[PDB]
Amino acid sequence: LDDDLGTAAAVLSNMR
Amino acid sequence: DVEFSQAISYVNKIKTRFADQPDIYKHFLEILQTYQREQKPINEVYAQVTHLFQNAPDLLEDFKKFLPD
Ligand SMILES: [Br-]
Ligand SMILES: [Br-]
Ligand SMILES: [Br-]
Ligand SMILES: [Br-]
Repeated sequence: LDDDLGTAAAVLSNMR
Repeated sequence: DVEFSQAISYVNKIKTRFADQPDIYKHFLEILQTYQREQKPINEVYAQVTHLFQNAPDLLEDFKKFLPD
């Protein structure tokens, strides 16, 4: 839910 | 922190843009999960997201702000 959303955000925000 | 919040806002934008196509949102989520779990390189994720958002050029440009440099 907001879990899947926050999980994706954490991965996205650590690519740079 | 700010970057995390920007990522949360971006992923929410994807979720709502594809509110009637949840499979596309789900595919975006799995691209990121596969990237992490299989240690895929940035350029492969770039390729996958470019294809997924071919008809959403604004979402594609937003994605690129999270890439190195
Ligand atoms: Br979600
Ligand atoms: Br769908
Ligand atoms: Br993939
Ligand atoms: Br579409």
